[PDB]
Amino acid sequence: LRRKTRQLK
Amino acid sequence: KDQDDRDHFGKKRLDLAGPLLAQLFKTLFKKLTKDIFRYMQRTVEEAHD
Amino acid sequence: EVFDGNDIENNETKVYEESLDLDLERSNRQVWLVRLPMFLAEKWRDRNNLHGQELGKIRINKDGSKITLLLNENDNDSIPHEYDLELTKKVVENEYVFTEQNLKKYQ
Amino acid sequence: TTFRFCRDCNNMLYPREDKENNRLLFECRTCSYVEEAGSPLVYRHELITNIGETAGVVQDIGSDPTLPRSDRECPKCHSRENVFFQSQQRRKDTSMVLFFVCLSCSHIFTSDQKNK
Amino acid sequence: YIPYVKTIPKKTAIVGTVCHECQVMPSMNDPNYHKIVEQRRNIVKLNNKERITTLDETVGVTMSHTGMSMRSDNSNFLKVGREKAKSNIKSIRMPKKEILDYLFKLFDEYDYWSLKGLKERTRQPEAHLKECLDKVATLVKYTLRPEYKKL
Ligand SMILES: [Zn+2]
Ligand SMILES: [Zn+2]
Repeated sequence: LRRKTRQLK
Repeated sequence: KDQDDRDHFGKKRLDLAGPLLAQLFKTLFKKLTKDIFRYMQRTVEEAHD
Repeated sequence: EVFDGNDIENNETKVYEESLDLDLERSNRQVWLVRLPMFLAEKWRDRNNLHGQELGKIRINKDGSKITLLLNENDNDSIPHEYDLELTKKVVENEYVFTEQNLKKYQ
Repeated sequence: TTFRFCRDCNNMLYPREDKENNRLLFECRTCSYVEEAGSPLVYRHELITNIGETAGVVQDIGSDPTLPRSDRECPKCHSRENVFFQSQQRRKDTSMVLFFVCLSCSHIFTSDQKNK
Repeated sequence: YIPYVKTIPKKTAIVGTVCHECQVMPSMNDPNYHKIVEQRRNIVKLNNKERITTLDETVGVTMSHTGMSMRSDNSNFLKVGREKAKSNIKSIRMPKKEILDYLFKLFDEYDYWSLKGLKERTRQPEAHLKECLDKVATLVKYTLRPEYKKL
């Protein structure tokens, strides 16, 4: 799975 | 050509209150932006308002 | 527009309905590469313009060595009407112009 | 030394010896192109060099305000105005010989009276 | 050799060869000249950036929206807790003879049903469901026991 939270630059 | 003289005042710069505060403010603002994102991430994950 | 590579299976015959070889037919066409000033390049490169109107005329001395550009009276008397086209390189080599557009994807 | 460069790929040429004629040939280490040498000199090392004494001379050297003026006679046009400067070599072994540039013919002469 | 190169075909055509490189320079004797020079001077003269804006209102008024203020925030942005906390509904345990049959039909549809999906379909409290679920199914995801599955 994923971290369900990420930041796009 | 002769090696560049390190003491040449034309190669020196004086940082006044303006530039000194600029780098200080830039560092502090960067920290503020990081804190903002952490609160946003925490609210989404922990399901708060 | 991603596509296979070596294409040993001959998939381009049906995926694309046009020849993939660049058209080497219009290459025998003289072209002048001109760098324009900021004021002139700002109004000639706009895509909200260029409808095919006559922007001016080019005058070449019978003996050569001197070229000049004469714009029309459509500039609103705000910019010079005469320019001197300076040939920075009389002979230009190894420079070419090529076009680029997509291919038909069906059949 | 008159460094020579390749003609097909512009790479640096190198000297090679051919025994079929006992002559000198210049060959490329990458594209296999040959060229007959013009001179038998291939390496030159200069312990004491006078190259660069007049480095920096341009067509508008006289426009420099810092450069001093002099009243010496130019021995090619018989003029009195000129700008002079010392050698541009920074080694601590060069003499204080002056170099004069004439503002009328751009001729460079020297005040040396020992060797000239 | 390599069997894949992953090319990207495109339609191209050579539509001319460059013969002259030119630089257009306005004539210095042109009547409209000395206007471009003024335009060029205006390039460096222009100051697009503007000074920071100073608030001339009373300091006590500008600070009325900062810190612990009587005004309450009326924003709906990122109210994640509000979005899901609003949805809440209870249920009641139904008779065994009916829910028990429902579970067997549900298992027949799929052989591995999750708890969340099971509750959504049954729409009944987990308490009663747990009693029947253990008697019929086993957890490794719950699955029907081999006593009934092997039929
Ligand atoms: Zn070569
Ligand atoms: Zn002279």
